[PDB]
Amino acid sequence: HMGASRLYTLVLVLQPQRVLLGMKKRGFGAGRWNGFGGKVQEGETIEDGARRELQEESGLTVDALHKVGQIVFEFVGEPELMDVHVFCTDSIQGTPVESDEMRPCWFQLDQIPFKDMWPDDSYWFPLLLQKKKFHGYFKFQGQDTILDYTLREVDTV
Ligand SMILES: COc1nc(N)nc2c1ncn2[C@H]1C[C@H](O)[C@@H](COP(=O)(O)O)O1
Repeated sequence: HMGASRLYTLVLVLQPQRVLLGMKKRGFGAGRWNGFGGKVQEGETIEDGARRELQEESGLTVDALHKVGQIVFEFVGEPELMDVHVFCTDSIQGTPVESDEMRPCWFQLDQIPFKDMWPDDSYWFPLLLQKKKFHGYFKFQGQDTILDYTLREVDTV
């Protein structure tokens, strides 16, 4: 996937029988449940950015984040690809609380609200839930339509 890309993070708190999602309240993807995350800033590592965004959006801190995936997004007409680094943790510190950006809620693993999530999630979530590492690519036309996609399992994220 050639071209300048912009680094983002996505963090899924995934425990044995539940997963934490945030309802995005403003900005990009508002009105959909997602993992926690954002742009990676100058002067922080990708993992530092993931932690930062988890704290900003949910108040939670974490001992260890694990790399579980990479998803590259093309938005038709937008020059930069989005290079999203996906992370998982089971253990968390604190109780999740609402932020300006996100309203947190736990979901049982058989009640994941896919119809109110970004449409790409239904493709790669099953791999996340199976503990399989993956590389994904999705080309979107606007916010609702996937024109192209690829998805595979990887041994190294
Ligand atoms: C298009 O399909 C997509 N599907 C999913 N599941 N997540 C996506 C996504 N596009 C972007 N993100 C994620 C990355 C970031 O966590 C956040 C954006 O950063 P903020 O604008 O909220 O600061 O949204």
